Amino acid sequence: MELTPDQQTLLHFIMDSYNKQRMPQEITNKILKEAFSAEENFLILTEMATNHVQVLVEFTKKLPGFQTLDHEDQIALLKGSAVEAMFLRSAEIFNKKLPSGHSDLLEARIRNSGISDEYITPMFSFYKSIGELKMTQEEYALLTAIVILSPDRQYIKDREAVEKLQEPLLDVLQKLCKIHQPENPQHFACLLGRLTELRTFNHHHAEMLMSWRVNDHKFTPLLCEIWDVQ
Amino acid sequence: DHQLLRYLLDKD
Ligand SMILES: CO[C@H](c1ccccc1)c1nc2cc(F)c(F)cc2n1[C@H](C(=O)N[C@H]1CC[C@H](O)CC1)C1CCCCC1
Repeated sequence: MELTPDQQTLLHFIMDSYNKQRMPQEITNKILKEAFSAEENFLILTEMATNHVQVLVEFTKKLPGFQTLDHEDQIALLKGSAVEAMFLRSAEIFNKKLPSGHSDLLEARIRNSGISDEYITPMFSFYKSIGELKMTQEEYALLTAIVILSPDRQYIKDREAVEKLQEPLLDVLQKLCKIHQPENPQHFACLLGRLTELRTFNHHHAEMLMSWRVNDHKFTPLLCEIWDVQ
Repeated sequence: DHQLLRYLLDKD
């Protein structure tokens, strides 16, 4: 029902670490400022995604016990979660309140990014579904930590070690859902269900990127490592 | 081989 002093400590620590990210306004101001070509949008995305991976690795190393994990499992958790964490952060940003008509222009600008419309449709449906859950900053932060510390990733040698680190975060999130959303008792389950939908962005991620209407698909060395691109 | 991720994880 109520958070323990240790849980409040864990929550505030995750929040502090999560807030080191670029502010939503910094991202939306760039997109809303002017209409960019498909070529300019591709480079905006690679710069944003490169910054996201850097901030993600810093957030990940601060997660309690992450530094005690086997080094190869550490890489597996990062590569396994990077795309999902990016889309969860994009969903958070998309759902931030902006002046009247700005969210319509933001949506239209994203649809004009330069990628195939078959990749745009599930993106907006996921963003819309995240939006209806009216998640707090603490829920987005804990869910991001839970996504990173998923023991059910490919090439993980010691799944129990990861499971041990994920369990306290799941416990805090469940309590928060019971506190914040007491009228909706399926809220915690609702949030964990979203994580299964997040995983769908994985398989066709490289394809979505190579579909960008640009002459050259140049990615930064960091993006080549974390994503399945050359 | 993923030396950039390995670098960012092992730095500091
Ligand atoms: C995952 O990217 C999709 C995407 C859509 C369409 C095509 C490709 C990817 C996306 N969904 C967005 C929702 C927004 F509310 C938003 F403001 C920007 C959004 N972006 C791109 C972006 O900036 N993602 C950053 C990633 C790192 C984070 O730390 C910050 C967000 C994209 C939008 C179109 C112009 C180029 C950049």
